[PDB]
Amino acid sequence: TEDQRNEEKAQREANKKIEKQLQKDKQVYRATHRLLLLGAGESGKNTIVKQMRITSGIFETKFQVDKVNFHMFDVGAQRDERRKWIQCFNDVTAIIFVVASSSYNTNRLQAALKLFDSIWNNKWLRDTSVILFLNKQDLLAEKVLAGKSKIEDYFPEFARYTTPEDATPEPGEDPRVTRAKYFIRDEFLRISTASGDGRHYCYPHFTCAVDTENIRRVFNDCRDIIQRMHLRQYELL
Amino acid sequence: TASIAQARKLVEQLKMEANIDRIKVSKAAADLMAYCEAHAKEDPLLTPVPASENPFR
Amino acid sequence: ELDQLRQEAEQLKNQIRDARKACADATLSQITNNIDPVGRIQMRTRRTLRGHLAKIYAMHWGTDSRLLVSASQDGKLIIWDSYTTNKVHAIPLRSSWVMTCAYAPSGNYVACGGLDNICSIYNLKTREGNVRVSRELAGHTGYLSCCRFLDDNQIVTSSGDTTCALWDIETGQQTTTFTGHTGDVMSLSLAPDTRLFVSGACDASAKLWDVREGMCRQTFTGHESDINAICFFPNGNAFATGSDDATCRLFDLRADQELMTYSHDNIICGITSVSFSKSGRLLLAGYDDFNCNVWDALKADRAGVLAGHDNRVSCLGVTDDGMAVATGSWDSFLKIWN
Amino acid sequence: SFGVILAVLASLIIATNTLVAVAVLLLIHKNDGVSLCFTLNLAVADTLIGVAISGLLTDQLSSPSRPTQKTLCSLRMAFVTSSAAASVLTVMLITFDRYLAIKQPFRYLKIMSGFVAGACIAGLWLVSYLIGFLPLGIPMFQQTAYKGQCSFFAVFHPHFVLTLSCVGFFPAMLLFVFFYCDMLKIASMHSQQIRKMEHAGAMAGDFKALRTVSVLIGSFALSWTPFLITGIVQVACQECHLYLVLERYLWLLGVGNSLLNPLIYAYWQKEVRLQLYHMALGVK
Amino acid sequence: QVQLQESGGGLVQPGGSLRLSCAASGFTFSNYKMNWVRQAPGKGLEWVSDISQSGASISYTGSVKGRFTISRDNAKNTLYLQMNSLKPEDTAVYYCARCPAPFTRDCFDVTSTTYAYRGQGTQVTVSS
Ligand SMILES: CC[C@@H](Oc1ccc(C(=O)C2CC2)cc1)c1nc(-c2ccc(C(=O)N[C@H](C)CO)c(F)c2)no1
Repeated sequence: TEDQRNEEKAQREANKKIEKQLQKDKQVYRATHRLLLLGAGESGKNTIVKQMRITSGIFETKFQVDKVNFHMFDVGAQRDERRKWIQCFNDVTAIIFVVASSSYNTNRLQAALKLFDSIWNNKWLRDTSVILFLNKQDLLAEKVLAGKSKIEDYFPEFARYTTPEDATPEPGEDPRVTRAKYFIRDEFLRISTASGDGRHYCYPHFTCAVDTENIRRVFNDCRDIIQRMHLRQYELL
Repeated sequence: TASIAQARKLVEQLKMEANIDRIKVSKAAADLMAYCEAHAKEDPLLTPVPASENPFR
Repeated sequence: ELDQLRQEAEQLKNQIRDARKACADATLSQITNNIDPVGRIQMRTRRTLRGHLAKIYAMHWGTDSRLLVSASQDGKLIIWDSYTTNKVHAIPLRSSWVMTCAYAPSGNYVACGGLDNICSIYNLKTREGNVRVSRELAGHTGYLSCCRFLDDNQIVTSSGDTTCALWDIETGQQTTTFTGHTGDVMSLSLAPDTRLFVSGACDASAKLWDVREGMCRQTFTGHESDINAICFFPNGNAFATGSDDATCRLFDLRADQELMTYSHDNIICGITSVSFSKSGRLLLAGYDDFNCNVWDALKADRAGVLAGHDNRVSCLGVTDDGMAVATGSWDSFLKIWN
Repeated sequence: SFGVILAVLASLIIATNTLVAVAVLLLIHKNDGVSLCFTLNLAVADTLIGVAISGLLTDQLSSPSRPTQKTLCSLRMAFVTSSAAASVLTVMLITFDRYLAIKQPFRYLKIMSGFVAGACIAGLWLVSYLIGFLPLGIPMFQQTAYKGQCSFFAVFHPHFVLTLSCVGFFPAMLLFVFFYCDMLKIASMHSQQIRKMEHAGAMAGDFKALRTVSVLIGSFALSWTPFLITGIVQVACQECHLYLVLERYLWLLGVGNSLLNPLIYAYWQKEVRLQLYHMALGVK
Repeated sequence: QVQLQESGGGLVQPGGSLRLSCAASGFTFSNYKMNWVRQAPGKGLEWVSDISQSGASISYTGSVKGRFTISRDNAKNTLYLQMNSLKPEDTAVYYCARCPAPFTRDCFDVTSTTYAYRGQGTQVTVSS
């Protein structure tokens, strides 16, 4: 059966070639960082992706920061039931969740909070971290500075809330604007700090749709995530 | 339109399904057992297979 | 009109339920209580195929029971020669979010699709020797969840937009469209005659569809939650289903009602796959608790367990010959038990 | 009863390090990872040392009188010395790896792979084996034979200990201390950041890093320090003729360290602990 | 088949009180977290309140806090929402929704498209 041995040798050669190619592919695949961009349509995520770039069911954007490769996936042209395809994103490095702060009157802020809680408590997404972009700050500042829209109407607890002592307001903001901003941030943090597992954390940020630092922020946040996981393995944290 | 059209289509399809005939459960169970017993000797998993022919050894 | 139509539909559903109950003369367990139990069967892993960088989402056995195909989220579709474990092909995918795969009965084409809303047909036997994208089907509006070959020129696809389709590969246009579901369609299963099929779509209902007539025939509503996996019985007169409620069920096409249910108190994890054996006596079900169970299809007693994996089990499959059963899992390995 | 105690101490090492190594192997096969490889290497280098001890035990268990006793002892000693540097140089590779994995986390994924780990381990073994038999060459580090027994100093001059301590241990101790004390400062900022957010969360509606950096430093420190310090004292002031018995009964600490390496680096990780339990369950 | 039926509703003058009931059949009632949602004319679905399996954890929306109350009776598989001190903005259709899978605390049950596990609803209008 010399033909059997000949075909076996050919098969072994094919296996070796495929193994070499897969080793190269693993090398490339281990050094690329995957991020999932999520957020309501009315939010400014569209402008965010447009700034970062400067019928398909998913959109990909690739960028480089300090010779590091980030691939950002944006989910479009899909229906509004997320309980099945979201599970496909249980390996990404971070979920960039963009929420429009100046959204409270439907009541969009509560819907965003419910979505954040659902993502946070999911079974397959308990090891993923969230980078939270409180977009559209200028609109919120204008609305609260002089207007008839009371956050207390939709969030009664706001009437009994005072700014945290360790607050770093931007120079030039009226105290009410800072109070509203930090109320919203703390509202989002209440969900994040409740779990207590310590496997994943949240990284809040105050951002505008035109901020040019956003890219950098993501970069920095990513580093922290990695570091922390390593510091958890070696019993340092 | 869509709200009432969906209900109309559902009613029509339900009527169509109701037009079908049915069989007793006992006959279906008997047929299933007959098929299960007739081919019981051709399942390598159900009954052990000697290593002479088992390719995965 | 809406109230009247709803009341009429409720009355018709009550009539359907009464008609079904009329035929429930006896239970399958009572009739099958006399047959001899299978006992205990301990399958062992005869192989272990490595090479995937990330977890594994699908696999389909070959028609000859010697080659198999697997898909992963590292953008890789790999064809294994099971007997020796040597790789034959490693196709790279354009989109890394691949959720299903299939292997044509003629062994000349391979299909794959996912979140990109497209189904790609790859040629494995080009004269040049390289695998090339034979066709792309891009008429859906939701993620592709399952697809199967009818022959070398017809493919049935299931998507998450609540409608299945039958495509002519040559022309690239939907020959037929099947509608009637409410939620996302997940699973799919061609009949042995290639004349009918079934589908469970995340609303606790499995519908039976006629391929040539292009319309639904019957609906089964026994489950409580989403349906993830569905399989046809070897004979062609029944099918088994599994859902997130951690219970499997066996429906009969002719009696038009559920026959038996397999479940246990200590199992609270959803089923990801289901498949019968060649004789139809055993029922293998893969779970999220890292091990797959083997049930007696007539006695409904847990007969065996396979516990070689360390993560979620996503795909399972018995061969055409009944020689072995393959399983893939989120740990990036493929095991072949026998 | 020095022979019995030495035998026991050499058997413990072999058993524990072999079991660790087997578990590590299994884990490497199941789950892939470069970080594991260096651990396995350690669990290997920490068992040969025990074997080496066993080889020397038979000499002390009876009369060692012989003509080639010096040709023999030169090889025994050199084996033991070479084997110790294989367990001291392995620890300085886990620290470097796990420090580069935290200081620069974006480059550590684009650089480290299996080939780098293999090359580093080959170089480590070569250098470890080149340091022990070296005294068998150059004669500055040798001593003229007097008796037919075996002792580190009986064959090797104390100048060899002096050079080892001044080019060996201490340079590898300073680096260890710096690495561990910088990772601590890196891990304090993260602790502060994560602790300043739970307070805000609660309002709306620490010692771990210090008890873990001290064990890893104290264990390294109290392994060979006493021996090298004693040797340096002897070299500086030869009048302290009483140092040989001490050096005969002080070296154990060094070899004693091999009973903590497989319990600080391999039994503190969750994967290896769970693996060992799982294997034990099958053993029962 | 999962069946959910809402009862109680109609017309109420401002400042009154009302009680909505939801009856469930076709599934093990005690294993599923449940909630009440609502839809006002010209507006999409909104989340009103939710309750867990055993009732230990309860949540309400901000605009409702201190007014409504949600309870569940697992002995007879029923859900109750007691509302008081109504206002004109509460005029809407109320739906009784269930989380998709059991033994979990994640939920995706507000989707505008046809959600397969919610009842037909009950109409409540508050006006002079
Ligand atoms: C020389 C110190 C130590 O070896 C090393 C320490 C550190 C390093 C490094 O830092 C290098 C970077 C890697 C290298 C080698 C050693 N001592 C002994 C030893 C063995 C036996 C006796 C003895 O006489 N025993 C009698 C017969 C029983 O009563 C002894 F005195 C010393 N082996 O290794």
